[PDB]
Amino acid sequence: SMIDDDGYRPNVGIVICNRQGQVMWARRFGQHSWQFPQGGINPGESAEQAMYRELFEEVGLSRKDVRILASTRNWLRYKLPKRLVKPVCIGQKQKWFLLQLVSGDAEINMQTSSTPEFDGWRWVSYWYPVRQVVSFKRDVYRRVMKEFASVVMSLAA
Repeated sequence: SMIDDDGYRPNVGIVICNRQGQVMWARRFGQHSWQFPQGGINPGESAEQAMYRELFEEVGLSRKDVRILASTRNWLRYKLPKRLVKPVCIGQKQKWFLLQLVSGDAEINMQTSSTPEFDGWRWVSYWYPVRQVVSFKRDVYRRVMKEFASVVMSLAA
């Protein structure tokens, strides 16, 4: 995606849950760091379209495999560590989506890109991601999981 004039890339994040309130947690390609799927928003792309493209590209799923349970209202922003930093990108502004997986686990394919975002995934408990994502994303993850919590835990009831 293209860096806005403040130095932020627009971007969508995806929280995928199951019926017992677990969420899909994926290992960044060739690292030991884990996160939710996140993708860029191409010009002309709506946030929802960008989310579905990211879903296909890195999770291998269709609209048919999921249902959208919620989404965040406005941009959530994080800045990149100065070290890990054309117009210079200093961070991301993100819109987040809560999906329920309704197809079998086997529909998930994280290996279709020539450069995967992820090596693979596993199910984890709902709150686990907050303490586990890399620290500069922790503020954002905490707000995302809190906004999505009332929806997911009602599913796990």
